[PDB]
Amino acid sequence: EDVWEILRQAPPSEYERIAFQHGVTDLRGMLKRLK
Repeated sequence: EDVWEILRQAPPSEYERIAFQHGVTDLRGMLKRLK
């Protein structure tokens, strides 16, 4: 349900669409936590 959780299975093109939906602006930091 979270951005980190969704990013795992979500396409890279929708990483902004998921992040912004949850009010996450630091996608890069989220993707550092992803990998």
